[PDB]
Amino acid sequence: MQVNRLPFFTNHFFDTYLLISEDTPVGSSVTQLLARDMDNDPLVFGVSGEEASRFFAVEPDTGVVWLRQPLDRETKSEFTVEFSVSDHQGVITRKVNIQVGDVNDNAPTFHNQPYSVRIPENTPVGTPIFIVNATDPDLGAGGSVLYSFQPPSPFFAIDSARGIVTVIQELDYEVTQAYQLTVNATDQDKTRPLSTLANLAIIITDLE
Amino acid sequence: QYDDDWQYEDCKLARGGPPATIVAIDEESRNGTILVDNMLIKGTAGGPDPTIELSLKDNVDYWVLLDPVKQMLFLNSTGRVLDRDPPMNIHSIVVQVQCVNKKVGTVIYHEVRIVVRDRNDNSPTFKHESYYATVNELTPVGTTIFTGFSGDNGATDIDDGPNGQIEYVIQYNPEDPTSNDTFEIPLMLTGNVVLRKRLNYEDKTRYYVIIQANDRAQNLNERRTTTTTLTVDLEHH
Ligand SMILES: [Ca+2]
Ligand SMILES: [Ca+2]
Ligand SMILES: [Ca+2]
Ligand SMILES: [Ca+2]
Ligand SMILES: [Ca+2]
Ligand SMILES: [Ca+2]
Ligand SMILES: [Ca+2]
Repeated sequence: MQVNRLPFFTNHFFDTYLLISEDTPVGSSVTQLLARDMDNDPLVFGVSGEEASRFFAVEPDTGVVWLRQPLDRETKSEFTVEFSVSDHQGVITRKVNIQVGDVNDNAPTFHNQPYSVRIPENTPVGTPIFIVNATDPDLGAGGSVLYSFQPPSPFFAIDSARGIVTVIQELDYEVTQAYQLTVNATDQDKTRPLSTLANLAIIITDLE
Repeated sequence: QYDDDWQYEDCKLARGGPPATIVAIDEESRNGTILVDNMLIKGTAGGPDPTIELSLKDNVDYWVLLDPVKQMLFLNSTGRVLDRDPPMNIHSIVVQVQCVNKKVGTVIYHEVRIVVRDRNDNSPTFKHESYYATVNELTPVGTTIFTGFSGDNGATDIDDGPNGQIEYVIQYNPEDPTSNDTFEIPLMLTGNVVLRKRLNYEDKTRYYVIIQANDRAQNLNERRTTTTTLTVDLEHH
């Protein structure tokens, strides 16, 4: 008689991908689906799939897509999400690749704590005596750790890339028996660096 | 004081925007396709006095080639193809561009994520080489007489999304002109055939219905088609 023409999505992202930042708050509109039906039938938008349906809600008439629970780039970096549009005689579906975008939302975490090391007072200047280690799961500059002492010490230095502690001035057991240094591990995010503190105990032992 | 901080600058992104570099290409793209124009990493591999070292990590199956000096990434697919469809199933490639700052020894990994887009590079395929139905001559108009494309027994297509979903439409048959008039497919997505005109065993006992499956590619002239024949035999009574 007069056969139905099915609707089709028109969003550009179906041809490429959709980028959503991991800091996007629950409740935020993340996009708006767009469809054309030549009959101009009233259209109904939806999301399909168990995984997809818990992350995204879809307003049926307008097609706005909301985030229902928080994304986390550290847990899952991308999804393939299947959307649908239907005209009451038929449902069509199209997948979109969703790339989760990272923000620096993690400070470094130290490993092998507690840090404590015994050294003799005659340890030469330049001797590597200990290695500190922290890791940070954020991408790029936000996951590259730098080490420092806060404040810097006259008796010990720490290699900022490698976390190797060396002795930089002659030790005197009589003047000072133990040191309590604060190691800082920061990432290098440009606008929002994050950092963590850890203690380093250096106990001096005597020869005489 | 942070006086000598300028030396920590090399290996950081020169561009703004988020840390991952994301790009897309079509499947089956040719060897040497430029994946990334320019990584835009501060500093300088090569030249008279290089300030950084660039290399690729987690480059599984060596799909990516780096030019450290120009900071370009290329597709490496000589003697093979980048197939998104089964049985290769390559939907995305993730590699790390490692940048080691020479002066200070810091290491920053710049993640590259490549989204591989599906092309309609496969045609539909009928499970069987031909199809059949028997119908009683007293079968009334409007009855469904064939159902055999149900449940992946008809045409399927290994491509993704609409490139992989099928529409069946009856063709005119020059060797059996009335067959496309006696039978219709009202719902092209199912491919069920219904009787449109009264039958008569005394006048004609066999119809050769030609049915063409096409896939549903966005661009009508990218669509692909396959043809099969449904032979309908009348039974008596
Ligand atoms: Ca319609
Ligand atoms: Ca996170
Ligand atoms: Ca993060
Ligand atoms: Ca971080
Ligand atoms: Ca392919
Ligand atoms: Ca394909
Ligand atoms: Ca196809």
